[PDB]
Amino acid sequence: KVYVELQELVMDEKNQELRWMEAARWVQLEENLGENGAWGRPHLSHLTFWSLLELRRVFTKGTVLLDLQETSLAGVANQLLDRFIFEDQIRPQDREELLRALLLKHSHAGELEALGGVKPAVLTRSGDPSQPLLPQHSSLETQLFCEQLEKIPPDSEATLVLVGRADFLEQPVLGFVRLQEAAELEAVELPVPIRFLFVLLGPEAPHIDYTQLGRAAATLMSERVFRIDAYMAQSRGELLHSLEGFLDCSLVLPPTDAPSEQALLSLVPVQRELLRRRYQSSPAKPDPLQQTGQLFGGLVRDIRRRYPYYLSDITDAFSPQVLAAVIFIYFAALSPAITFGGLLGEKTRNQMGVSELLISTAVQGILFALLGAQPLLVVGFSGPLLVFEEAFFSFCETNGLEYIVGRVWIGFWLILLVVLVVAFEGSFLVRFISRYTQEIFSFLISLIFIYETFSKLIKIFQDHPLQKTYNYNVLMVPKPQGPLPNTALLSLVLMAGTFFFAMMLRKFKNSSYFPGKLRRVIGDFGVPISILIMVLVDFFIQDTYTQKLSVPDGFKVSNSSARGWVIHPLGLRSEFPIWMMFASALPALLVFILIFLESQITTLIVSKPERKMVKGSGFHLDLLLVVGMGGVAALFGMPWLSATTVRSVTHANALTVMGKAQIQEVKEQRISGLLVAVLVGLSILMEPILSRIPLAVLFGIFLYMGVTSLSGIQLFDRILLLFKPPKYHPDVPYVKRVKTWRMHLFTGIQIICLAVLWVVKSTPASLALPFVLILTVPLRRVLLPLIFRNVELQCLDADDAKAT
Amino acid sequence: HSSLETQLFCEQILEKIPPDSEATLVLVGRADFLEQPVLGFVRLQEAAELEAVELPVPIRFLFVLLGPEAPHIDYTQLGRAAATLMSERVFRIDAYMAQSRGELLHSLEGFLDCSLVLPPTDAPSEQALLSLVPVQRELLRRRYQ
Amino acid sequence: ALGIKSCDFQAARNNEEHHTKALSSRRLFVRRGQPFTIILYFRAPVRAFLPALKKVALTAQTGEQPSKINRTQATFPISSLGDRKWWSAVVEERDAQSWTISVTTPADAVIGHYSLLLQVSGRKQLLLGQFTLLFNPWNREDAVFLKNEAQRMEYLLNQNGLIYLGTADCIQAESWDFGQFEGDVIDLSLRLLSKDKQVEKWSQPVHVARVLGALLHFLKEQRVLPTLLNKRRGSVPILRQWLTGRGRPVYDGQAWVLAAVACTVLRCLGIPARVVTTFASAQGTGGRLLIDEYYNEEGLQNGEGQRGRIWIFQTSTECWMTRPALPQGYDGW
Repeated sequence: KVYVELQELVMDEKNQELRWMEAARWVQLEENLGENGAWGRPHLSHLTFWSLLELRRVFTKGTVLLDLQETSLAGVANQLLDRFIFEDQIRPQDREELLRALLLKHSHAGELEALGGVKPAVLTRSGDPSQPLLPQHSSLETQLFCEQLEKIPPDSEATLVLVGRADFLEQPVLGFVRLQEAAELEAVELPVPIRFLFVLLGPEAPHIDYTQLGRAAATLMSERVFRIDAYMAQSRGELLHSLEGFLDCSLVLPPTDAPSEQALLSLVPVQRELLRRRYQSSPAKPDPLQQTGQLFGGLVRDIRRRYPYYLSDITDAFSPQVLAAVIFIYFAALSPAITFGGLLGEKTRNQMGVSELLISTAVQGILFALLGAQPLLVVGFSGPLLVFEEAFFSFCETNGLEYIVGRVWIGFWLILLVVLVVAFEGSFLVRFISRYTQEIFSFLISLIFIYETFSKLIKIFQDHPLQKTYNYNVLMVPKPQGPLPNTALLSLVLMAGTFFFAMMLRKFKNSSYFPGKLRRVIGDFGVPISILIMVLVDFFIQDTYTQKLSVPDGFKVSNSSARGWVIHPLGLRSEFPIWMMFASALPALLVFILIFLESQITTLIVSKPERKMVKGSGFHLDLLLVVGMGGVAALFGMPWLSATTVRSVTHANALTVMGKAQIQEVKEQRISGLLVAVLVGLSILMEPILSRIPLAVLFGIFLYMGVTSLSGIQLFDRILLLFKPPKYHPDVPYVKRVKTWRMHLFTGIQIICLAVLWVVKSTPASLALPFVLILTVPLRRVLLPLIFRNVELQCLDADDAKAT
Repeated sequence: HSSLETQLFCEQILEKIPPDSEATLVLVGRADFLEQPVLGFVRLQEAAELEAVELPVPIRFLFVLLGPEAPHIDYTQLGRAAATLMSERVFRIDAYMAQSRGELLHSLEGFLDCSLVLPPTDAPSEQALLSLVPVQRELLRRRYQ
Repeated sequence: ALGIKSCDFQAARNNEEHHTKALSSRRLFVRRGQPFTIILYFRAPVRAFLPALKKVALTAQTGEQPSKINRTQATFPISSLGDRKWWSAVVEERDAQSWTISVTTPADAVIGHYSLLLQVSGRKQLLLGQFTLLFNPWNREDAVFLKNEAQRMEYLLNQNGLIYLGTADCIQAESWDFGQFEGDVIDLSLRLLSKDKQVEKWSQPVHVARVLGALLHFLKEQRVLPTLLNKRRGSVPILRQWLTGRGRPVYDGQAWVLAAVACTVLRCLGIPARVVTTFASAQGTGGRLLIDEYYNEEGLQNGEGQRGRIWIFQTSTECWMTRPALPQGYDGW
């Protein structure tokens, strides 16, 4: 290799003395000197067209001093000016001014901070550096690489480029000097001998940037082929020949308004061929759902996909939007936990109640957030799971089997199934759940959520109906035994007010009022603000009774006479039968199918590409963690939890940042779910806070979640198109490439599936919902092509909302 | 000998054209009876569907480059340069509004002052080319503002 | 099932038919009262022609606030029952993917820049394109109708004029490029006319001639300077300099060019016009039939001149139209 130092003639600021100061340095790769006094990052040299067009012109009529007998800057300057005057490049009257300039103090950088910096200058006849008259251009290399020496071989010889402006010049001049013997000069502070000297002087003319000119000369000298030619050059003609091979193997990149990496990578054969031609004449030579077939291959790739991003999963949560999402999802997960815990308790004689569900939710959520590949999922208990439990508690009550002990085995068989599924990459089948099934499932689950939210208010109105007369002394413990005045109406008022405030603050987030930062802060906290407002409203009404949140007294079993914290795989009271240990596989198969479908479809929905999820999701890891945690939970009489669709979608929405209508980014991090699970576990400790929160406020929050979960569903959009004239349809691929009646038929087919699924839910065979939902996949991939064209299905059922 | 682009890209349209798009016909030829190379630049008053040269779109601009064999003059590469100049947005806008040759040469000097040369560098091709991305991005910061 | 792919306005053939080919072969320039043909292209084949015809309507608007009261906005269906003397449209030829539509405008239509919009039952308005509407010296029902084809060719289609200068006994004909068909002259004339806010009167050649004559005289007074300076390249550079301030100004020794500029703007708008030179014209009298000339005893004149002088010549613009608001018999020049 070799070292090359460029020094431009500049003025200091303290004494206004013109001098020489390094501007950049080359060891193959170019380093630049900033105004602060430090070196910029080393980079490949890029030259401007004008730099190269000027160099060639000055090199064509240049002054070469080959095998020159001198070993001093003064002597080299003397001989160079002598051969300049002999070639009539400069007038003899200018020899005094240029020799004075050439032998100034050559300041390296170590003195930049000692002085007051350097400014560009022009040596004038009087020897006075005036201010250049041409417009200035701050160095692009300084603006790009600088705003923020051991590599030199011992036997290498240095080259020093000196660029300076002198109004006393008819035209720019070039003097290229090769010493016969490499010598140390006072201009270069590094202990490397100098072999070549570039001297570029001239007046301030158009298109001549001397810094760029010196950069071009230094880059040419740093080029291996030109260096080898220069060591063996016996005339100016050979150096000129070597410069024509540099300009003939150069690649000029014209400006474009569409800068792209892929477009620029198409020039790889051009760059390689130009390098090959440059070295031809030289003596030298040039120096997630994919099925891998590997056991646990999907699991490892899911581990390798997300765990590299682990550091950002903690740092990216440092925003108040994350805290507002935590407050939102805390209630959105706690209230279903309490409701489902009370139900299962009542339906299972407190074998599994509120406390078991709270503890299981906390522990599983913590372990899933700390380990799962998609932290945005919320792990909780789902309606299907309450139904299967009652199915088993009945079956066990019929056949004299113990409940807790059988569910203990279902996990021992749940873990067996999920391990074999992860081993053989069974989670690769989720690639066949197109937007058809995803949106059917999500819309149906949202409708169920809204219907349950309204039915709870209906039940409240049934418990305390509107009467002319009431009994003013009605027992309140544990719950009011008779109807009470003002209860149903206040519950409706609180629910409607919470929903209205949440929707108004959601509008205010996108509104044009208030400063943008404060407005976005208040909009992010819309749900906490609505909850606080309505909680205060109910608090200041002391007389009227409204049902509040109820949490257990402590972290104890719900029935202390039924079971302990652990359940014996062989029996608590009676010897557990051997056949039920083997017969538990089929209920375990049904549970695995339920949890698998729920969690995988939820992961598909929350990780659509259009939501700007750039961190990846692991289908194999999340399924393994969820089902394994559910199976382990059983050994302790605790429920199996799954990625619930509504809670996970709400969590993802609360962590999504909106641009100037357009999804910008998602706060993909682990802190929010971890804090949600921790607070759900600590709910027993914070009873005084929870005891003052009415259920009606949380009903309004539930309605808000249900109506806001319908945003990204294209099925919901196409249902709205049933009630719009085919003129106001928006310009989307499924509208402008499909006939309107074809699109309405396609939507009506999905509406048939929604009705079929909804009827099944309201039947005793509501555990068959996963299989009927799976039956949509043959409908989409088999029956629909029989009545639709390929372009129609591509527009209507698209992976990422693309126009085929 | 073959052109470099043919040997690098060719050994192994109407849908992509926008609707209000006009054409530039760059004509390149070698004539040994000319003393010097000549450039003829024509902007039509209105776009025209020339019967002699059928194009997908209407022609507004003609580049005529003729001359003898000379050193450093590959007429194919000169036509490539003229076409690349016409494909650039700023020069094309200046060419639609130009009223003299001087304005067209002031647009061509701006294009060359925003043009970047990569010298032969022994770095691997991918890194050497991708290093041009920030340099081009900074160089074209003001050109398209 | 009636989505439009594109609309071909057929500017070359229509402009040839409407004596507008010198203006452009790409922009549609049409003369009022004469049919012009457009081709409508559908994305998909049209199954049943008659219901599709019932489902479409066309709209023509001019100006910034088009309204039916101003006659600046017209809505008409596409049918053989349309009024050919008014705005109308009929499908003359059709194939499964295209309709060839002949569109008419009234002979008393408001001139200027128009937009053609298509309304397809149960859809939003779709812009088919732009066209410019001019006066029609070739339609018998137009106010600017000219009997002779030769007079039409001389007073509207010829850009090569002759302004007669000199004295009565020594008339020197100066070649003049009227250039009414220059690309920007129609746009400049319509922009100047837009300074008049009675857009409903733009159907009347008399009103249009009077507004442009007054505006051009005002511009001549504003832009002509007191005294190469006398080198002239026709009316178009003068009009460009008068409207934009850019170019070589005209000096007071050639103030007679106002007639030629007015002739150019009238002819570009479709109003037949000629430049007339009157030699020995007594200007500045206010209707008085007397001129006082004052000479000293040497037979020479001392001062700069009187207000009422006999000019060596004076140029004037004459224009061809009927005079509906005048007593009968004043049609013509």
